[PDB]
Amino acid sequence: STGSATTTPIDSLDDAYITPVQIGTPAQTLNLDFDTGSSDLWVFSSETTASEVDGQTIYTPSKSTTAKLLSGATWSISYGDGSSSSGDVYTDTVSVGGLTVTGQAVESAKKVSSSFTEDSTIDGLLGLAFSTLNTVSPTQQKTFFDNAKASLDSPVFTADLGYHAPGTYNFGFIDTTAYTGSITYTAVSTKQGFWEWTSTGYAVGSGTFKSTSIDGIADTGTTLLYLPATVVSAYWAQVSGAKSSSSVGGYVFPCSATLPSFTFGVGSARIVIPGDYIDFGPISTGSSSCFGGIQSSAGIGINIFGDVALKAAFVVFNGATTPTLGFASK
Repeated sequence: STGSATTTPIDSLDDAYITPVQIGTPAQTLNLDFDTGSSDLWVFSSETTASEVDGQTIYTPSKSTTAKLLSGATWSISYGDGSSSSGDVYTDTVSVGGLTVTGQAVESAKKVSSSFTEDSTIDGLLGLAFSTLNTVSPTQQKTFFDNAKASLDSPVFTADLGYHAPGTYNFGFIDTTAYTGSITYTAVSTKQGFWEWTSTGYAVGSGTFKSTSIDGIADTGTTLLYLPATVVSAYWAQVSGAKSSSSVGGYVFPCSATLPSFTFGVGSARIVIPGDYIDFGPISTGSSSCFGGIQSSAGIGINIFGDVALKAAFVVFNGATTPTLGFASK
């Protein structure tokens, strides 16, 4: 089997992408944030505290003839950005782009943190990291991909995120028309539960490529590119007037600037992020200070190849017995 679904930016900055997901019978379609940096499929629901729902579409398990309470199971997650959610668990039928999994754990939120409530466009998350990170207790649950894997034509999914435009998540096949050149594959460590890999270096604009190992994770659920402070300083030094602002929370730059590209290495291959992808617009409405899309990871503990990086590539998440990642230009 295969599946193919379009993923759409939630706003004009590409802050996140939403993909429609059918849950239950009859289907309830919710728009979920596919997140290769986490491993829970959780949704706003009829159980979510009413004051914490503000415009999201909810899953109502009592209206699904295939829903079953997973008795005793609870979940609670905290994300790298400080947001969180928790609740109980149902199993139900879940379909993405025509690919159906029966008995998928659907984690129903009883509580969500304010950042989720305040984002009316995201009805939940669909985690695509390794199932070892799933938070369901006392019986850890598998991700949608883990459950689908055996049925898929090939045990892979691909992320093809758009710049200011829709893109595609495919399951079970690699669309050879969706990229240019060849796909370069690179080793993955699953020791932390992430799609963790080592980039071979970087370049700023037309500058020389610096060969250096940068361990990080491929994370579709993170907006920006978070890299070591040395790398980030080298990038922003090429933008007149750019500076790190402690009050804003990262590097800002004059909105009148033209940003240089940023290249990262995948083996001997190179992925070029155009400068425009690194512009996240005014820090507040009407400001002439703009927020940068490349930021320091120094306070995170891990480097994160988020959407800024991934949207410059066609990315293969190869879930074979020994997982690997593939990157192609497009």
